[PDB]
Amino acid sequence: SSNTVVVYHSGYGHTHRMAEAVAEGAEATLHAIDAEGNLSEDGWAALDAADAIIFGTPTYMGGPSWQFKKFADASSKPWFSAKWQDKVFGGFTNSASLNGDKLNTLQYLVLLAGQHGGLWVSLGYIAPMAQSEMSVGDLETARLYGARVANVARQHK
Amino acid sequence: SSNTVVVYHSGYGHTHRMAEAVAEGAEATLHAIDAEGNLSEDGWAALDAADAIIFGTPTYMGGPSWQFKKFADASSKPWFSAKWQDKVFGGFTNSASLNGDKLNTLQYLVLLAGQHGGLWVSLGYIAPMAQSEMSVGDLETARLYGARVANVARQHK
Amino acid sequence: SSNTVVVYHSGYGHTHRMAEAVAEGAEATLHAIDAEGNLSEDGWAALDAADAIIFGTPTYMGGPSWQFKKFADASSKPWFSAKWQDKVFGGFTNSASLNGDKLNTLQYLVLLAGQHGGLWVSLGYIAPMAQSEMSVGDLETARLYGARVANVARQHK
Amino acid sequence: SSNTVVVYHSGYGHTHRMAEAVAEGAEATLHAIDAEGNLSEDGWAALDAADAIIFGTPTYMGGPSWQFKKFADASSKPWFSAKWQDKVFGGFTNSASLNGDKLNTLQYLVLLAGQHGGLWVSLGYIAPMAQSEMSVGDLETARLYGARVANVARQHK
Repeated sequence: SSNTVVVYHSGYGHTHRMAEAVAEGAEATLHAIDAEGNLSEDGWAALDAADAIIFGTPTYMGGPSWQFKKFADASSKPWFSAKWQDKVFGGFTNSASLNGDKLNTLQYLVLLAGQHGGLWVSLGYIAPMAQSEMSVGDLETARLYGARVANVARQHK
Repeated sequence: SSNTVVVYHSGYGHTHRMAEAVAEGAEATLHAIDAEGNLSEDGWAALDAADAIIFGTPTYMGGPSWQFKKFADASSKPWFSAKWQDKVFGGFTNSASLNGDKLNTLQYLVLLAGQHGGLWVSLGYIAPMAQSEMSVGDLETARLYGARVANVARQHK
Repeated sequence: SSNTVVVYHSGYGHTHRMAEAVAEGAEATLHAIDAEGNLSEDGWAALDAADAIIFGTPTYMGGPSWQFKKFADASSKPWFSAKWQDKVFGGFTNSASLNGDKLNTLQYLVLLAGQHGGLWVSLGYIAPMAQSEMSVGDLETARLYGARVANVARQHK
Repeated sequence: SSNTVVVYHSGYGHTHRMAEAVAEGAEATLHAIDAEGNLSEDGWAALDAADAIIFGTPTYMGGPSWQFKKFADASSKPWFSAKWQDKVFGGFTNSASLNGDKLNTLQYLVLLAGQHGGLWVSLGYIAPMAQSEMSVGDLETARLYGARVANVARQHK
């Protein structure tokens, strides 16, 4: 039965709450990219051992936080050895404004998953996005999503 | 064992060759959106009965052909009844120029799959894109991709 | 003093109201892509004679309506002769749901303008998007935008 | 007569050569985001005093380098006071592979410009992209682009 990892950055702690919600649904372990865009070696090992990787980031100035992208750039290492090929991926984001820009962040997360040769799990539209504490409605859709990713990861392990 | 459908539009017949290649890899049936953006009732029934749906379209003026989008718009019908929820999706495109714009077409295809609540299969980056007859290199990567989608569709049926 | 054209498709008539609003701000003439994705020869002549072209379309299944894209595809003709090079462009969209997808439609409109070698006028974020009659708040931001495009088109004629 | 600033990040120095080329065409000053995503106070002052801002970044793992995005995120400061409203913007990118992903980087640069309420100058498609020293063909198209941005910035000052 599946091992899902939620790897996320929070600037301000709203994407932290959404990650807890997704972790709860997927019964995932949580790994935090720090304020400097760094993940511990425990995080990276967990990602290489996961059946599913769910990416979390704020949308800031129209895209994923620089801290998330620094982590994405550093996944060039697992990418060159195809360590994450065929894993199940999902994502989430949350900002203070328009789902406008949030779709851009989600679309990057899909590209990052594709670059790694993974399978992308859509919301059961592309992935959860949310307004910025946070409404229970958003936390609930987030939690359902995490359960939906774990589910695919089980079927597809 | 899985039923994959390749549903595609070709303006000029280069995306037709790429579809045959993907169909060969997935051992799929082929269904053509006509020059007016119409799919037969046989096509639509096949899509509702498929384990995997692979979308094919030219990239023209920076996006999917109008004929493909007319078909996408008409999939609002299966979308309202969630007929394609949890199906496995992939895509492909081909134009006469820059993979520039082709990524935009592929990204639409991912959105269309997400809108339907499907799972997206990346190239084993997001999906095959090709230059515009067509090189064997592109046809081969296309065929491998179709085999890779069928494979996921089998595991995940 | 500048000639702005608003060229738009409305499925259902909500993007028609938004176009009237943008036309009012820019003091533009209005040209409608019909239900079949066709523009009159009067429309096409007006576009070739405009200092500014503002594109209007619904967001449907995650992108511009097929009728808008059919028109975009047909602008391949003015594109091959570079008829619209250096013109000032803007856009707008409106749907029944998430500004999620609406950003995708706006981003296509930017690509279409770029393909034509035009200059893109942002909202004074990328262009107006709106919920779907329609709120006065949205109509007002739309009208301000049309005045802002005409303004650039005057400066930059 | 116009003041254009080229503000760029280079990982590896290929986007540095492209920036020199754009600077040459626009007769711009050059300002480098360092390896840590930091711009000097001289850079930021230059950006606030520019008639045109041209953004330069590598495409890495499917998007702008983390160092570029850290700079973009830090432009939240000029953004809150609308310091860059109505400025003329352009962009460029260069990677070792598919113009696939490069369009995504360019599209972010357009969003960043829009967020700031600027005008976007397309290649006279959206902006220059290039393969990765670098071919003279790419450097030349880049230089022409920088001249084309300065030109708009003069007209539109």
